[PDB]
Amino acid sequence: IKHSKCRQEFLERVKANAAKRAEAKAQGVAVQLKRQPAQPRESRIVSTEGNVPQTLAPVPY
Amino acid sequence: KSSAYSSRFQTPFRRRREGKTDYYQRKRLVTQNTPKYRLVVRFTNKDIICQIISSTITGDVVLAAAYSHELPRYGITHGLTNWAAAYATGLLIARRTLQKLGLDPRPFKVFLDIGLQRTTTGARVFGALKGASDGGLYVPHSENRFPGWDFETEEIDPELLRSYIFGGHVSQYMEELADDDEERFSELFKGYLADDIDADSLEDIYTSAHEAIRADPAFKPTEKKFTKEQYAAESKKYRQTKLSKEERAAR
Amino acid sequence: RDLKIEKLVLNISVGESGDRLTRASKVLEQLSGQTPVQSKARYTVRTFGIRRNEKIAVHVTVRGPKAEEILERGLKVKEYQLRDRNFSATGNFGFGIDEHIDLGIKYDPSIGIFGMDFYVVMNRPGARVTRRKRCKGTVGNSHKTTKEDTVSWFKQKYDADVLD
Amino acid sequence: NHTAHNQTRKAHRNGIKKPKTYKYPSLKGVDPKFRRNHKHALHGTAKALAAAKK
Amino acid sequence: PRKVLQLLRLTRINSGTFVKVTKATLELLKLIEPYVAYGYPSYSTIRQL
RNA sequence: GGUUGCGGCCAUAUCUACCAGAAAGCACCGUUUCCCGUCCGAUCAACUGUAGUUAAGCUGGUAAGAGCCUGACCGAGUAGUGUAGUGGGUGACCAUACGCGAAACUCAGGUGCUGCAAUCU
RNA sequence: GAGAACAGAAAUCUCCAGUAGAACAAAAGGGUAAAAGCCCCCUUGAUUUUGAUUUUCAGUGUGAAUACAAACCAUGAAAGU
RNA sequence: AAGCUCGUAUCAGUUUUAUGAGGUAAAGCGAAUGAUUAGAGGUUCCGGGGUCGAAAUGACCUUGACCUAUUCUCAAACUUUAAAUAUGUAAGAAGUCCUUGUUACUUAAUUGAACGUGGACAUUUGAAUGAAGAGCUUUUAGUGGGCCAUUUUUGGUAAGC
Repeated sequence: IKHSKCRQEFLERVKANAAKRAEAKAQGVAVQLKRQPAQPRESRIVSTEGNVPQTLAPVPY
Repeated sequence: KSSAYSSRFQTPFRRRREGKTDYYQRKRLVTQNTPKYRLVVRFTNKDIICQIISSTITGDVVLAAAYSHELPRYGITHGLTNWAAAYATGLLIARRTLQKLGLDPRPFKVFLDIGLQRTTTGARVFGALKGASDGGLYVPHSENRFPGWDFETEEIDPELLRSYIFGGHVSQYMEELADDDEERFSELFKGYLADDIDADSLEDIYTSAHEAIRADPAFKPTEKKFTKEQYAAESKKYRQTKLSKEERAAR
Repeated sequence: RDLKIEKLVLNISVGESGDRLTRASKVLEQLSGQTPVQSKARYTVRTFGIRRNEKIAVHVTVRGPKAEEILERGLKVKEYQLRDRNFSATGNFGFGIDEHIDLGIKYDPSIGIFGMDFYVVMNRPGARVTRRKRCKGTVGNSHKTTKEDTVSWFKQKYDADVLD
Repeated sequence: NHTAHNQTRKAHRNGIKKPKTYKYPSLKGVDPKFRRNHKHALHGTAKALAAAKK
Repeated sequence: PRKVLQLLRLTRINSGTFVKVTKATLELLKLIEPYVAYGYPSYSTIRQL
């Protein structure tokens, strides 16, 4: 009475995993084919030469 | 009509709003992983369209097509909308779709699609059915709506049904206008008088025509006129353009 | 885009069923040349002596050139004068005549006297676009007739003025 | 009269296990026209793997 | 919260485990917030534990 | 690129108003012997593409139109809510900590896309 | 809404607008516009054999229902039902 | 309780990613529906009913058949849109691909379907975290009068209701 996406989407991830093991078999390199959750993000130098930061001064009322 | 009225109601389907397709009938035909083939026969003014159409969610696929305007290649040049040329087109697709499958392996079977034409006995629609069933397709049918079926008894006349295949109701009607009221006979049938085709020879023309159809159904295309791109240029002369906002803002 | 008469509808409304329904049914048959059709009542009002589905009244429809004789012979009873309104916004007109012997008949003491309603519908060519089954459509405003266009047409032929 | 108190804590003592989804599910309830063909389909391919490949 | 406190092996009171920070484990700490006290440890405390 | 046959998604495709459409194609229109169906050849049937037409149909363009559909540091991190305290208040209910997060509205932009077969200055 | 002898608040006929404001044996809520409404045409599948499944449930009964298989049929040009 | 077949089995009162389902809170009423309290007159525009009657030109009665030209205000049994919390499913070895065997089903067609032979794919083999082993069977005791709290609530003015 219905049809469901998630399994057909799971099938496409198996197809992409098929190609990655084929390429790494050609040129010797790790596959790293497992998925990972989101990581804590890295360090970055941020310089605001365009825009000096401004005070907010929580006045309103 | 009020504003809340037009906000409320949903439209029908586009192919339902335009009155062409009956969606109650289509659901029975399409839904019968094997492609399911269907004989679509339509009758407009001056034309016969007979197509074998499968089904796909992309929307449709046509296997073969026969048209009325290909009949002058086969020797029928006059009276293209009548019952007998509809029989000749029904023969025509049956030889055509069979050669490309190489069957000319139980039978090949097709289902008849009418459209919206009302089923009356003696209709021109089922002449396309009778042609395909004589041609070699498995088109399932019964002898109800063929011409020559008595409403009183459960019998058929094969002599009258042979006659309508070979232009019987036309060439007999040439005989009633020849002896009576030439002024009617001068107006109609004027292509017959210029080609000097008398009435008895009309049965000879259809008989040679079915021999011509079974000879070469391989459908050479018409050559064409100028190109696609030459034809695309003249069509751009008539069609207008859209208007931009800044052209419409100052307006 | 000419202004041809589509059909002529001849109607008679009788309160009772019996001989009087069947006698007037013979009148419209011999006049129009066609066997008429009868209509049954929808519901009961009891002020009129009727019940549901009683075949209360007859009518008959005529098309073509045979209808134009019946109009031209009928409208002479009205002496080439309509009244002022008589016209739809759509474009059509009707007029009711008493005393069917005015258009002449053998006297028929068995059949007797009946009052026939007339009604005319007007359309231009191209009206098959509505009435057909495949690819049904609506007629545009420039081809929809008018109340105006019936006034111009009827004043021209049959030589009448409308009135008032 | 009726209350569903303590009824969740009773069922979650032995847990809620799955019906463990065997290989080769039972063909009772599968369409009998398919079952009648699939009887003969396994019969030929056991004969064909007996004499030919050995 | 009681299932999550077992999955991080925090059985009894005043027990402690290291937890790798991902998007997945951060939501596990988000459920058990009224019961745990956590922070980012230095090289000194891990050596002493 | 324009039409035709069969469609998919089913208003960005509807609705109302005017305006245009060379070509081919659809359409209106011509007739009533046969098949057939009516009160009525108007629908439906057959016959002719011959006598006539773009007036409609349909196709396209426009309207500070109605509607619809996408966008928004728009409404608004507001409403509402999960969890927490020996927090406040006589209560009604309200603050704070860790979380999730709307809607109408407002404004901007849009007005069918497309699959197969065929035919066309 | 606009028109038609008697004819009017309501008879019959005509046309335009008309997303369901009607009708579907009955309570209420769902469902339905070339139909599941309305009017006609032919009919008995409201049949035979007994299994499988869903609802209340101990996954026992009873009632009600769903999808097939083997027979014979009804309708339709046909797919089907 | 007695144990049995085995010993990383694949499971979990949990999250994440990828998709499903829902129609309460809030929003909406110049986007349909929508009560309520009270009702003034309409003798063939009804007749639902009651007693009567040697009949049907038949009386006597009652709820009234009818709202006839009224307004404004909402809702647990009104809706276009629609959070939170809870909820279904998937994250692979029984899986993926290549080659062609079986059949009395299916197709115009060895085309499909279903199950396979032979070959390839290896420990990051297909998210996180945990696992005082996992799987399974027999057999039997007691119990089948429950109460309290926070939050969401129905009846009751309000109850240690």
